[PDB]
Amino acid sequence: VREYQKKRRRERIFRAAMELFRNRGFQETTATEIAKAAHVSRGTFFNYYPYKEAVLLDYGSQLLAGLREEVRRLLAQGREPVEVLRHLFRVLAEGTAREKDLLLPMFYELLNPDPVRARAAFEALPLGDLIAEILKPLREQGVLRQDFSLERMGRTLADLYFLSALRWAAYTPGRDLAEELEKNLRLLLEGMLVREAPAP
Amino acid sequence: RRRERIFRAAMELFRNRGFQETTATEIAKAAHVSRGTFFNYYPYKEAVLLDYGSQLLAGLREEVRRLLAQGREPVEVLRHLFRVLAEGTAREKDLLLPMFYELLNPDPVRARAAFEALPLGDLIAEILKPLREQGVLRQDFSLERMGRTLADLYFLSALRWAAYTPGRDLAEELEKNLRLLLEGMLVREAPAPGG
Ligand SMILES: CCCCCCCCCCCC(=O)SCCNC(=O)CCNC(=O)[C@H](O)C(C)(C)COP(=O)(O)OP(=O)(O)OC[C@H]1O[C@@H](n2cnc3c(N)ncnc32)[C@H](O)[C@@H]1OP(=O)(O)O
Ligand SMILES: CCCCCCCCCCCC(=O)O
Repeated sequence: VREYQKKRRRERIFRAAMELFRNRGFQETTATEIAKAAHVSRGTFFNYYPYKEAVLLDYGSQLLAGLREEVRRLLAQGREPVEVLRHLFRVLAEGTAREKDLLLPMFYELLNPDPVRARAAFEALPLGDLIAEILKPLREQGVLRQDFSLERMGRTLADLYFLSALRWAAYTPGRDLAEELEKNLRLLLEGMLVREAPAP
Repeated sequence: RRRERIFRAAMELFRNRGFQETTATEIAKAAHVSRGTFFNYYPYKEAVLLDYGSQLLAGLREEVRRLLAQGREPVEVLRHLFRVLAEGTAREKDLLLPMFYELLNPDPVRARAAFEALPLGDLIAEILKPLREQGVLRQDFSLERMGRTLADLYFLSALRWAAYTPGRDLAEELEKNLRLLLEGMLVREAPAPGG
């Protein structure tokens, strides 16, 4: 019973924090307000979430898990891997824009000077590995290079998504993020060098 | 000579005591100027790093334009540029890290100033020009845009390397960025390629 009670307590604290972050802002909301809203002590809030960003990482992990189900579902349905890739970035751009105010402070956590926290953020948001799953079928199809691992190429594309999304959210939210992510995808997938146009 | 005296004094304190630990007050004293005078030249400490970075880039720019002039192949010049960047980043990691972080300073005004002081993307675009003229680069993206994307990959790689994982071979990491962005992840196995 204690296990269930702890999971329930963590979820209530999580819900309480997300609502406050949404309604009043992430930076403006304190651990004491979250604790009060979830009916726990300030000390208990920290036992579950050592720092406020850990709450956002939990949300990000949830978002990524949904994207993982979606990607696996599409591949299983027989969608072309490249189209699944384009779709993923399209939805990533759309979702990032919808949740901009919550995701921005989350993105900075991946740049935390403290390496333990940067690593924690990285492990909670493994987009690189999800991309690698889409590249896999391409490698088996013989159209993907094999001098670099799937994980390394996936990591690279995810790193680009990260920098584009962060700069978009922090400095140029008026620009078209979907267009920017499509640019990253095309450039890394096809390269800057021209390719063969098939016969009509 | 005050701008140069301040820069020199600041770099020496950073060298001997550390960038984070050094204060404007100490730099001013070491350069024999008031704190007020120091700020006219450098509004904030990281601006000294931008000046340093801008100078390193100017050096690379000379070397690059020079090699192209003497007929070196564009791709080879690009390969050279990144070998140089990897080596330099490794040698000056402690001072370059806070500079890299200033590039993502939440304050848009500061982020912009940093970007404009360190235009690596524009230099890469200069190197791509001969390739554009040969007609072998896609035209749905400008040279500046593609060059800036390759510079972004250098930034991401260098920041990770310097802040979290210096055990990686940074030179190979940058060659990987170059290979992937130039050639793409998709194979190039046309039995009859162009050229
Ligand atoms: C909806 C919102 C979405 C939101 C989606 C958000 C996406 C964000 C994406 C990331 C954005 C950024 O990180 S921006 C960059 C700045 N931030 C960061 O880097 C985050 C913090 N970074 C780190 O903690 C580190 O750099 C890591 C964890 C990323 C990687 O470090 P690491 O694993 O020690 O080192 P790495 O170079 O990866 O691996 C070294 C060798 O170990 C090998 N190796 C592989 N597996 C293992 C293993 N099980 N056990 C031992 N070794 C292994 C690797 O193949 C490699 O071999 P070999 O081939 O080398 O010989
Ligand atoms: C020898 C070290 C030279 C360091 C040059 C740093 C250039 C950083 C460019 C960052 C571009 C960007 O992604 O905004």
